[PDB]
Amino acid sequence: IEYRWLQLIFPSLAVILFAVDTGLWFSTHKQFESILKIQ
Amino acid sequence: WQSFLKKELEFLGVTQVLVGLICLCFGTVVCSTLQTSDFDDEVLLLYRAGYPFWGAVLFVLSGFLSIMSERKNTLYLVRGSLGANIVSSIAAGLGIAILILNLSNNSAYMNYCKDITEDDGCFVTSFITELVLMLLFLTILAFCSAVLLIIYRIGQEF
Amino acid sequence: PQLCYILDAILFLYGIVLTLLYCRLKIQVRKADIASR
Amino acid sequence: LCYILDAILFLYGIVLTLLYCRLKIQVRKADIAS
Ligand SMILES: CC(C)CCC[C@@H](C)[C@H]1CC[C@H]2[C@@H]3CC=C4C[C@@H](OC(=O)CCC(=O)O)CC[C@]4(C)[C@H]3CC[C@]12C
Repeated sequence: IEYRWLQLIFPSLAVILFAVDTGLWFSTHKQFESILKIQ
Repeated sequence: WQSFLKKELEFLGVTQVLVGLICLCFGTVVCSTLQTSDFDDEVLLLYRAGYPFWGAVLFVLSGFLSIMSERKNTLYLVRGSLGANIVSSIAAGLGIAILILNLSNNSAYMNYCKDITEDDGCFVTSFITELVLMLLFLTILAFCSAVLLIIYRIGQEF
Repeated sequence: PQLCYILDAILFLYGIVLTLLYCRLKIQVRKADIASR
Repeated sequence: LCYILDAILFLYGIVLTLLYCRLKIQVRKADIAS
């Protein structure tokens, strides 16, 4: 067909968001590191 | 339920920012990758009406104003974020109508398709149908969030 | 075929759910850490 | 390739779900003790 890569749009947009999630993991872990260090 | 919605009010704007940015991404990949003159205006009614662009702008604007009105609690951000959520609910309802109409047009197109890979038009119509389905899901999330922001900032004023 | 696209779409929906939940948790930890500071 | 690219990416999603379920219990554990 020469339009198959459009269905590569969906997992790529997943591997952006999941990548965002690991930033949203780290930025949630460090602010939970700085909230247990204070106690 | 006033505090039970105020605790998640900022998230309820962040979901609008997320839905708007995914609307921008879907609109820019449809605008760039697709040769839209090779496909029907019934199939591309999502892009022909321009809903990813003017829905992305309004969702990002209303979600950003919801984030700022939570973070600053300013009497000018409120009634500006409330009006942004009024126009975001109007944009989301118009988007829901446009996406349901495009689902109907895609169903009428894919009636004349023996398989998803029958030709290029059948595949692009199925890809647009998938993208319409997961913009209908995201528009339902953005509409429910905008309606909840409207309920919170209207019952606050009661 | 259609199965890989369906699984891909449900994985994208899974990504939407996880990024909404991480955004919820991010604003919750930010509120809890801006309340203590 | 989509099957391997989604099999590794479901694993990258189960990992993020596990870290969300690991962070949420710690948040509620700190919320129990003020
Ligand atoms: C093409 C699409 C898939 C990408 C767009 C998704 C993300 C780039 C954006 C959409 C909305 C963003 C969220 C909007 C608002 C917030 C609040 C924000 O708050 C702060 O800035 C914290 C400040 C501090 O840590 O001091 C933290 C990031 C977050 C969750 C953002 C995380 C990144 C998100 C998910």
